[PDB]
Amino acid sequence: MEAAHSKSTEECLAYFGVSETTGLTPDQVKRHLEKYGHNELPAEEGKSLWELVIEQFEDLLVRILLLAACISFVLAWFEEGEETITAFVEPFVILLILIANAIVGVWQERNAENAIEALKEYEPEMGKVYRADRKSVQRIKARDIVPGDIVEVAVGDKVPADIRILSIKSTTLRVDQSILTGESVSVIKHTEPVPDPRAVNQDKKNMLFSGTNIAAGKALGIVATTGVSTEIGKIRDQMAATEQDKTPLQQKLDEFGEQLSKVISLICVAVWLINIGHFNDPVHGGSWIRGAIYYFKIAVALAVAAIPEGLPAVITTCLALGTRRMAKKNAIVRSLPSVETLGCTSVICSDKTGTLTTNQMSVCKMFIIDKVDGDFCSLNEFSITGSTYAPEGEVLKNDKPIRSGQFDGLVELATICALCNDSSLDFNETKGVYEKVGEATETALTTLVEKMNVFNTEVRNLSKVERANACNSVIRQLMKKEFTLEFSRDRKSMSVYCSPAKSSRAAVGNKMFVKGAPEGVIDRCNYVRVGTTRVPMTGPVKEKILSVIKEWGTGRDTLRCLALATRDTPPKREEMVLDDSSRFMEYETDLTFVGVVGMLDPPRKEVMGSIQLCRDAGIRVIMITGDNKGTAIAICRRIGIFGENEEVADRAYTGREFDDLPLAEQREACRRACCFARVEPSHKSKIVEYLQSYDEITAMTGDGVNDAPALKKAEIGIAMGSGTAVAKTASEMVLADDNFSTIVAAVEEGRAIYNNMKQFIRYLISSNVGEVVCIFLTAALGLPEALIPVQLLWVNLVTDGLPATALGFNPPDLDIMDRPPRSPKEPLISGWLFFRYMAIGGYVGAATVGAAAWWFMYAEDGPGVTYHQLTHFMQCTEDHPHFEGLDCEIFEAPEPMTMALSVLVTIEMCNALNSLSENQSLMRMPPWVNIWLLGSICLSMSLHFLILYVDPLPMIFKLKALDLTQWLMVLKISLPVIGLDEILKFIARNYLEG
Ligand SMILES: C/C=C(/C)C(=O)O[C@H]1C(C)=C2[C@H]([C@@H]1OC(=O)CCCCCCC)[C@@](C)(OC(C)=O)C[C@H](OC(=O)CCC)[C@@]1(O)[C@H]2OC(=O)[C@@]1(C)O
Ligand SMILES: Nc1ncnc2c1ncn2[C@@H]1O[C@H](COP(=O)(O)OP(=O)(O)O)[C@@H](O)[C@H]1O
Ligand SMILES: [Mg+2]
Ligand SMILES: [Mg+2]
Ligand code: NA
Repeated sequence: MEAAHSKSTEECLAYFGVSETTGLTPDQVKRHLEKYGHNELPAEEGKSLWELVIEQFEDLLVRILLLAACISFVLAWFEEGEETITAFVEPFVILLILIANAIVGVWQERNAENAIEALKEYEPEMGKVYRADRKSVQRIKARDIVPGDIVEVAVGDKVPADIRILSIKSTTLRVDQSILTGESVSVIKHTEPVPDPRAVNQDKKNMLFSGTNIAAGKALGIVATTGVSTEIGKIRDQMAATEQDKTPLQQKLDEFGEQLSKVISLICVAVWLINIGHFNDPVHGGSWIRGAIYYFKIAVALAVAAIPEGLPAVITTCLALGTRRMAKKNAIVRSLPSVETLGCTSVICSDKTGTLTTNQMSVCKMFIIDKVDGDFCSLNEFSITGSTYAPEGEVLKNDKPIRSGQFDGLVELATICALCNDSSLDFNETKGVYEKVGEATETALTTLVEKMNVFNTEVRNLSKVERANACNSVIRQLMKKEFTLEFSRDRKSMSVYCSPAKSSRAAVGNKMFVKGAPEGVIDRCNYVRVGTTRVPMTGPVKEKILSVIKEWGTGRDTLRCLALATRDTPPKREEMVLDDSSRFMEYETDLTFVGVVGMLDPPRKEVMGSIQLCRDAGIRVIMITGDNKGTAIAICRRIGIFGENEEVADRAYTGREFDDLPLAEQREACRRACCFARVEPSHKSKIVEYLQSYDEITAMTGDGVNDAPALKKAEIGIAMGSGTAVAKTASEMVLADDNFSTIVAAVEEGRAIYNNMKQFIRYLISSNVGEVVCIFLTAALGLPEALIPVQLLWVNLVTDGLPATALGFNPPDLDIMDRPPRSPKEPLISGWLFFRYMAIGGYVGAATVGAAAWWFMYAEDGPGVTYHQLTHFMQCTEDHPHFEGLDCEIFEAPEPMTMALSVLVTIEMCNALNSLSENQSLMRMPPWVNIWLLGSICLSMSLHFLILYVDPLPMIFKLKALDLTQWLMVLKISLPVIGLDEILKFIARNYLEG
């Protein structure tokens, strides 16, 4: 049944053809249970083992290495019996890495808390219904409830389904709907219809929602919807956002593999075209059946050369290091690839209650009468400090401490607040903090009484647990509450009838203490207290009282105001019909006005500053709350989102106002407006979606289950440490200390981490460019293998792996947080940097091939044809007497390759220092800036010589020690790489853009 809230009780009963006195018959239940299903939220799954594994091998790059490793495995078996003992090294090293980087990928995904599981914790196991079977209520399984049955809820129950209220048995029904609105203030329900078909949850005061709980009262209703069709069901469906979207950096890495997989094949085509005269001459060695082993050889070397095999490892290591750094700042990260994204954040959406605020009602202002003289009426106003339920804070007057006890009026004020109260304070020794017991707006009064300590009761020695209600207990020892005239909607006030508990206060006699909506209470007052005296209520006194109350309730204050009063001469206990609330207004007449208290859910201390720091970094902050527009806007001004007098006509909307706008306007409002109130959970995700529609990196901060959808939809969901489990499980980060400042620190961390990643990524990929150039030269020029896949993997995994990791340790800039968010589509390298790295690559591709060709010609260890006939080295065994005159196994010597590898390694160790800064010379920024980089290079060279000396290695790597003359050659062709890059920088740092 849709729109049950807009229908009358009769119509809802008629809709299901059920009687409120009997309920559904077993046949109806069976029927409805077949049509509507069971009243439960469906669990989730899909993490199929034979699926999450296939995903690890879904990347275009990992597939190329998968194929390559296989092709390399076939060439290992179909290998000569020369030394096929260590030929499968390469095929296994690759397969090892793949299954390694793949098994880890399943680890981060298998280990994931389900937000749905946490949400289902709000679904009660049992429910109470009235069926045709019995006349007495039946306590059955909540999941067995169905649309149409008559349900009963009472204090403490967790609402079992979305229900249309039929009849309230208590004076009022109090409901805590915080899971849908984020507010803990209990809402007063009624049974009248709510006309508006587009009404929001907070407007549906005649409905009870599944997952919510009853704070007080008892009522009967009819189930309208169950399962996924409920409000918490909408939250659940939204949480089912399985479609995983990749971050900007991840997107940049995917396009890289795209073009890479193209260039690879493109080069493979070039090679198959450069060798035109291959099968043109009578060749018998190159079998058409078995001869393509030449291409399946280079095809492998090419892939291994282009793919930065070690990149995915250095990224995770860098992110892991960053994650620990943030945890140090009380920022627990649940998603590693989030650290980077947070730094790209341009818009931070934020919940208010419990996130921006403490979610702890606090009385911050109060007043009593000061003087009365005809038309003149002055007041004694005080402010109160503290933003929590803890009895910590002072009462000030003119920003100066005072003793509440000194003012008689305050003594009565406190007495009313202590007695006309149904809540209390409790110290949670486990969590080490004071918590409320009962309603928030009532506990604020309790807490208030503890701060005022009107009787100057000694509380220093007392402990936490004892301090919690020390002053309130003092007043209860003086005046006893005999009974309560519970609050009722028709009167909007409540009172307690009390009498002295000691003959020492006999003069007070019977008194009724009243509190409530100001207007009604004040109208029922005929007197006003002035100290311990009392004078009549006059027009001037009344207007003075109301005028101040009006200011407190709608300006920079916008406080929730309560008027406090006491009937000095109440009726006889026997003249009061206590079971008929409709009589209570009359008993609360002829009152004496005592004072007013003003309270609010206060912003956290570090929020205002945090907002400003965000703004400096070009980061906008938008409030999205389930609370009302008025207080939402007031808080925006308090924390700086809006200026003190800024016009907010079109910069603030309620959920209903927002939906009223056309889809087009809705989209733009999200860019201009900074405040959305009276919102439903779907509104928050909707606005986040709109922001993202403009390709903005948006974050969401929240604490309630009503923030879940939005926390999920956002690129970075940030949850409060003291928030709900649902919010935490749906977020990428958790602020363990609920300190908003941590968000700014996390953003900075994210920008600093990215700048370094942007470096070692360029360093690594730059290296792969040279490696591919080499393979291309030593293939087109028909020269002998200068480098083999086994050699390349070691370079891209260890040799450069360490230096890359060390680059992630570069010191961050100073103006990092003083600059605007970087565009998400910003390319890691293009323009001048493209050409700049286009050259460095060409160089490396020549320094390696040349270092190999050098040994085969001008070296003093194996001279060759100084006429480049080294190209036809292949035709040495076929026609030896041609132009040889030496062993043919010379074109496989370890000397030439070792020469090339030492050039590559040395060039990279030097190109690492070139990576310490983009456009800054190593002189303007010395290498010793990053002690880790230096220590990194040393660990690399040592591991390099390790492969040239430890006998069991040179064999598998096909390498061989070098002379002091050999090495000199390397340092002569590598070292100049620093000069080249140092020059390219100048070309831009002093011309292009510098
Ligand atoms: C790994 C090694 C190589 C040689 C490779 O093919 O990388 C190219 C490539 C795919 C791109 C290029 C490389 O292009 C060339 O070097 C041109 C062809 C020369 C080959 C001649 C044969 C000897 C990157 C690497 O390098 C240079 C030096 O220009 C820069 C950049 O990459 C990035 O922004 C990095 C993203 C992680 C990309 O143009 C990128 O394509 C894109 O879509 C981008 C936007 O990504
Ligand atoms: N326990 C209480 N005792 C005295 N007054 C109360 C109590 N609870 C609420 N009130 C008052 O009655 C008002 C509640 O009106 P109501 O129609 O239920 O909802 P709303 O807050 O949306 O106006 C409050 O603004 C408050 O001043
Ligand atoms: Mg109301
Ligand atoms: Mg909240
Ligand atoms: Na998210």
